[PDB]
Amino acid sequence: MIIAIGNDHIVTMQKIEISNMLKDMGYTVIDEGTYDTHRTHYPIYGKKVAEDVADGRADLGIVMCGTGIGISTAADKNEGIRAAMCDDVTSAVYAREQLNANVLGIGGAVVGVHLIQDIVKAYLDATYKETPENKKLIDKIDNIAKPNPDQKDNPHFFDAELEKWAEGVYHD
Amino acid sequence: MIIAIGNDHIVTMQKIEISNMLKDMGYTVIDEGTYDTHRTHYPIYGKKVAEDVADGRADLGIVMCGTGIGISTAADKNEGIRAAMCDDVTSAVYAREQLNANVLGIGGAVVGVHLIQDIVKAYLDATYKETPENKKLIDKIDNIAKPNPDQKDNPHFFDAELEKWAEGVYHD
Amino acid sequence: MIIAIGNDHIVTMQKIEISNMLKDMGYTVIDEGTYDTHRTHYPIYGKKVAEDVADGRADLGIVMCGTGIGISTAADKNEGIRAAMCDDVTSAVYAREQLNANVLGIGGAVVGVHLIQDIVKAYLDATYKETPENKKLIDKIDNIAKPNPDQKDNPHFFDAELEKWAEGVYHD
Amino acid sequence: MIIAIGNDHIVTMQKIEISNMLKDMGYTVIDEGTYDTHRTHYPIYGKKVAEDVADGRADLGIVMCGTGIGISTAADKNEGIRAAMCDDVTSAVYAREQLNANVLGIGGAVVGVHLIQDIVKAYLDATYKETPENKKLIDKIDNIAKPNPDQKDNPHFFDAELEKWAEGVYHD
Amino acid sequence: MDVIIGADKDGFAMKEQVKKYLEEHQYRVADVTPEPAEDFVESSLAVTKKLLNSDAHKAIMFDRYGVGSAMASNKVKGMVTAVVEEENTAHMTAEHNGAKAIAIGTGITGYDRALVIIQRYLDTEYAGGRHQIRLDMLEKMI
Amino acid sequence: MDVIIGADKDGFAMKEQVKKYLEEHQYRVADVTPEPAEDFVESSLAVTKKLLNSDAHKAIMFDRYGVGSAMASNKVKGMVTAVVEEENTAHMTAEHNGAKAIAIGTGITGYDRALVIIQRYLDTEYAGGRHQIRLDMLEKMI
Amino acid sequence: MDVIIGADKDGFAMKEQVKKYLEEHQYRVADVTPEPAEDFVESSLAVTKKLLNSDAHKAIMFDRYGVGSAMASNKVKGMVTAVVEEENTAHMTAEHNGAKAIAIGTGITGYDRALVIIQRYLDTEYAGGRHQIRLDMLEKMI
Amino acid sequence: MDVIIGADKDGFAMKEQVKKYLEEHQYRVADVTPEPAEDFVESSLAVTKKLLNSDAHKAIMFDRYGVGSAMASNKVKGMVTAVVEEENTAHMTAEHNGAKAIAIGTGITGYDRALVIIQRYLDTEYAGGRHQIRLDMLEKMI
Ligand SMILES: O=C(CO)[C@H](O)[C@H](O)CO
Ligand SMILES: O=C(CO)[C@H](O)[C@H](O)CO
Ligand SMILES: O=C(CO)[C@H](O)[C@H](O)CO
Ligand SMILES: O=C(CO)[C@H](O)[C@H](O)CO
Repeated sequence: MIIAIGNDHIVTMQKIEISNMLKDMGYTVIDEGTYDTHRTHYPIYGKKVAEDVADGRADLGIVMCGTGIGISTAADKNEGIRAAMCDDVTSAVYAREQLNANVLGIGGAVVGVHLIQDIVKAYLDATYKETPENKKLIDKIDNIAKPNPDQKDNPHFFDAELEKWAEGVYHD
Repeated sequence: MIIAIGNDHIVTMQKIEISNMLKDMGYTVIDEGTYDTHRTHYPIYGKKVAEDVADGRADLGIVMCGTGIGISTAADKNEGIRAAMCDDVTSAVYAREQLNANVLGIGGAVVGVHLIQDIVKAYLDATYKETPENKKLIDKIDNIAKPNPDQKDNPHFFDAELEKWAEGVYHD
Repeated sequence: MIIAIGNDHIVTMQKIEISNMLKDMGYTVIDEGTYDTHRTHYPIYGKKVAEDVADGRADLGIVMCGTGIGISTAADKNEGIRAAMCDDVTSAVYAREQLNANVLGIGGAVVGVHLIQDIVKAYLDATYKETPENKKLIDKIDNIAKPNPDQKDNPHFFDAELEKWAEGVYHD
Repeated sequence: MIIAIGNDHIVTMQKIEISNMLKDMGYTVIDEGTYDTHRTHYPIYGKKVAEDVADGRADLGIVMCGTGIGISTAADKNEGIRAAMCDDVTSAVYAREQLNANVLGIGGAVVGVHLIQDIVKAYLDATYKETPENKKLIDKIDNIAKPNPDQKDNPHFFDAELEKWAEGVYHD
Repeated sequence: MDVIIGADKDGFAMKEQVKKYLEEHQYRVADVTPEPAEDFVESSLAVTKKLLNSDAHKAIMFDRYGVGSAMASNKVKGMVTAVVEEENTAHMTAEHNGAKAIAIGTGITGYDRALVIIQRYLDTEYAGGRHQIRLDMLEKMI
Repeated sequence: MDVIIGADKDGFAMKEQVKKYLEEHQYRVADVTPEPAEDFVESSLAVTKKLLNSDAHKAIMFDRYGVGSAMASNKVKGMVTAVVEEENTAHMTAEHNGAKAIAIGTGITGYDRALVIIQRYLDTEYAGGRHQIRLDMLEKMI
Repeated sequence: MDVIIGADKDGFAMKEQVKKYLEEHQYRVADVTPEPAEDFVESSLAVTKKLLNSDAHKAIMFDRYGVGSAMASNKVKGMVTAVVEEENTAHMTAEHNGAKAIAIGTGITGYDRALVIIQRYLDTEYAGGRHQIRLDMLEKMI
Repeated sequence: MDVIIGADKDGFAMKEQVKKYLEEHQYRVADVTPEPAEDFVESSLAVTKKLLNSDAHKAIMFDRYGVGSAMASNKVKGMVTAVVEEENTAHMTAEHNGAKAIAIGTGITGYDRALVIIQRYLDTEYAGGRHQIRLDMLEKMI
């Protein structure tokens, strides 16, 4: 199985720990998230991971940022993705079994590494079991957003923002 | 104010982060917990932190281990101490305000550093609000254990167990 | 300017520190080396960095492993590359000024981060100063190896060895 | 054998690695240096380690700071100590065999962990071998400084400076 | 300050308690689910519509796990919903993210903790500045 | 397998829910508080007494915040009680510590999460080995 | 044991000192540059040729900065040359890498340190095992 | 800029080369050991005395390993000597420490590297500020 993973600069160390664990477990990992700890933007990596999963390059995705909210939300805002923000094992298992979530988001910085490992393991070990009830929920979720071909598979989608950043538009 | 802190080898890095924060906040810190990451035993540091608080050398204590259970339980098993095992801000504030807990325990491997910082700050900011109700609870708590003079301020208290450890009695 | 960087699992943390510095300095970075700390093989990343430089995707390259010997030797064994293994500022400057080295190798486990930063900065700040003397040396160096089209830009070049590795052929 | 170790905030992580190694090797460690990474002053720990060795509480000492110069110099400025600043194995062995150095200083931040381990191991494994020539050098070194009883075993020796620091006298 | 709330059958009980809490603390509450919504997609989307069309910038969605309300509502262009189960994210998501709403799972988070989470969320304002680039990126997505 | 349970007025509701759950899943339960205890000190000590006297090694204490029951019962020589709010400690405290009982705060942990926590705790055995040195140290304290 | 040595004009002096050292310490030395080589390319290639043709597996190249000799000889298919300036690499490159030769820069490394480096290199054998995959990869390159 | 230099028998050769280098670069050099000193204690102390009594704030001591000259000279009250064998400490010891002198081991450090170390040391000024507290502490010691 192939797992795509991504992160922003706040949790690169936690991402590394999970990448190591996934490989030891026998998974093939596609690391998309940022590789160092230089200030960057979570939507970039959430989108990259989302597309790996949506395009079939990866089976599932895992994204992390300080709280996980930013990157998991970015991942969710893509065609073919159902991203679940889960800082606990219980909701993560629910996410997979009931919503067939294909992207798991976790808050590095707020969840300790041992619990992060448990969440990931539980999520992966879980299996989606279709029911008339959750099939209906899933269908609803898959049809809320309006597809934008300009975003789909466009790695330059955020270039306008990146230039504004380089030009000091987003100063504190 | 003086804060005594301790930890086992699993969470030394998280302890360092909290020690740094406390000092930046103006607190005087007495670091008792283990200083490196060499395999050691949580009760040793839990007892050291407990006695600092009980004897008046420190105003409050903070102890951490993987889950926090071991070291916080050790801290609780000492005269004059009310140790609160809290991996969340809500119960930590309750512990200080209602039970006047003087030692805070946290799981450094299950709680992310940002949340650990929040729990510590919330606990320290909180103030014990005495009422006839909680005074009764606290008094009952302070009277459950039977004082053992052989333990109180006895640095060699665990020597027996440490010798056995060195003798390979506790092999896996 | 574009700097390609790579590393094996032993020095991923040192690579992250250098990647951060390069970006703060205004360089564009192409991180090829391994992204986590899972056991992998230095030649893979040395070759990737080498080809980035040789093909014009990067202006210069930096590679690191425990001692730097393995990955810098791998980088050197590629067309268009002159890799300089330098754990000191002096020889790194000589490498750039006299041998126009386009790939810098450093031992991330033997050189401290502050000195690594100094070596990198010195190497980047240096400029090749052509003379009939060094041009002769460089030309001789560029003509020692015999070009192998099967290696040049071949991503599957090491597949044979990786399969054996997965087959347990390289056990300890 | 007992080894006293100390450090400033810049190299606490490297100190931890050496402490772990020393314990695995069977040494008893007395950690004096700073325990976290909060800004502090190298002379404080160099003096503490120096006195442990001079007073017979420890057999040898190891001190580290960014470059090692600060803390090793502080250690050297104490009665009964011969502190050797060695970022390499060769001079460290010389320090022990010829000068019977009882305190080893190393620059974390400039020497990689693997080499630091080698320096420490080589230093400890070495043995002082008296010769008419080095006995004379050692005697000279032991008589250069003028003993100051106000400094000897006085942990409050730097209090005046610490207060000036707390009062902002040493602002940048 | 305005606060929009909504819930499905599983989150209804807590929603009602919080509404009482909010009113007692002078908050002007807009309840979009006086009766439990059919499911969390309906409740979360109802909260989203009311929010993006109102002058309020704070909202709370209630369901069994939180995950669902966030997953569904985040599909709406311009919406940013944070599942919250601890006290750090409670304020950080507001400070850094647009956190137009938070989602609480009644089967995950106890009431006393939910109240601390909610109050921290309501007491925190968006910091803007450097964080705006990420929000601009999110609002650009589907 | 056997399980000892107890609760004060705040944790009584969940205690009743869990009892029914445990019974349905083939578990012999010993409820030491058929009626809510005066407070968590009384309930935690009741559970501890019954535990340190029975042949069971698993117990669950219910109260509002968890902290109180653990703080109280840990004062008893030989007792080891773990407050549990997440799924990792749920099993690790059993594996590494004597984990004679876990304490759940109903104001902190939702019911669905509580069941996962409980199940993990009940399904995990003490590893012994090196961990025993720490348990011997704890049992030696007051 | 056998040792192949060579040097250009800058490393000749130390090469001569080391040769005498090695001879005194029972070492059969093969000096391929009795007279200084034209440059480090000539000296390093001379050492490499003699090595990849003899039954010896240890070699020392001397030049001004070390980097040049390694840069040159590593271009030879199958060769692995390590620039060495400190005592850890001195043995690790032999243990992990094929370390068929080490290069010492006389303008960088002092004589006493050079002897310790050399001795460590000569006293260390290749560990084989997992490291072989990397050597097979290197020998496969140009 | 003034520079004080000194050396024993082992460091004399390099001292002479550096003196030539320094003069060629317009530095006013004060050589306290025109003839090699008896040992490094004598040379290092000679440099220290000349330094602490002169208006110069830069000095270089030469011996076989550097360690000795630093160990001996640092015993003098107010003196701060840095053994330097790499290019980062070369400037950092001046910037942060009083680095009234640096010690170079001729058996450890090659000439070309020594020159880079020396030039970096000479080109760097003490930063003062927060660093003064540590220097005040050192100057207070014996
Ligand atoms: O948690 C995050 C977004 O939800 C990021 O890690 C944070 O904003 C970086 O400053
Ligand atoms: O969490 C702990 C005790 O509760 C310790 O970190 C663990 O037992 C070490 O193996
Ligand atoms: O230094 C290295 C190769 O020269 C690698 O880090 C090492 O072989 C990994 O085991
Ligand atoms: O290396 C040092 C002193 O020689 C210290 O680590 C440094 O000054 C801290 O800023």
